[PDB]
Amino acid sequence: AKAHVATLEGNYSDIVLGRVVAFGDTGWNFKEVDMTFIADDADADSKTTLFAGVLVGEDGTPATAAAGVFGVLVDRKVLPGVDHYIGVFEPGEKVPMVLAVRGLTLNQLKLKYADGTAIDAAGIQALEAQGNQVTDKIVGTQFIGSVL
Amino acid sequence: MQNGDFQILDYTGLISTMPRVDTLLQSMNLFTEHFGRTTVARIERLDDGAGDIKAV
Repeated sequence: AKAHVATLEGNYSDIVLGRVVAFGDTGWNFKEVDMTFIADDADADSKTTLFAGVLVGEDGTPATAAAGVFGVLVDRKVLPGVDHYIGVFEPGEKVPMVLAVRGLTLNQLKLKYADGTAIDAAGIQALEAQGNQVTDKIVGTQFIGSVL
Repeated sequence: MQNGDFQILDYTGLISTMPRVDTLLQSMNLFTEHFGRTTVARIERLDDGAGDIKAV
C-alpha cells in the first residue's frame, strides 16, 4: 500500500538570496499584478498550478518564452508547503500576486519557465536588465551517504 | 492546531445552538396524573338535581 508521505525541501531565502534595502520605501523592489490562480477549467478542489520561482510577465501570464520575462513570482501564497488554499478560489478567478523586479540577488537554478524548463541565456539577459544579479555561486549541501 | 502539514492555526473555541422547547402549558400545572395497571380505563358520572315542591 505504499505510504502517505509528504516532503518539504525548500525555503523563501533560497530564491531571493538578498535585496537592496531602500530607505524611502521597502516596497521599491516589488510589483503587484493580477494572476489566474486556479486554471479556468480545473475543478474547484484542484490545487493551483503556480509554483514559487516561476517567471511571469507584467500582465500576470507565466512566460513560455524568454522575451516575456518581467519578474519572479515570490508570493507568500505559493511558497513551498502552503497547500491550504484548495477550493478557496473560484476557478477562473484573478487574484493579486507579488512579483520581485528590482534590486535582488536571484538564484539561477530556481528560476523556471511556465513549464518547469530552466531559463536560457536570453532569459538571463532579459531579467538582468531590471537590475538583478543572477548568480551560479551556490555551495549546496550533501546528505547522509556522501563522505566528508 | 496545525495547518496542512507544516503551518499552524489559531483556534477560536466552539459555537453551538439548540432549538426552542416551549413549556408554557406544562408550567401552569393544569393537568393531573393517574397511574394504573391495565390498558383500558373507565370513568363514571353522576347527575343530580332538585324538584319544585308545591303546596298542599
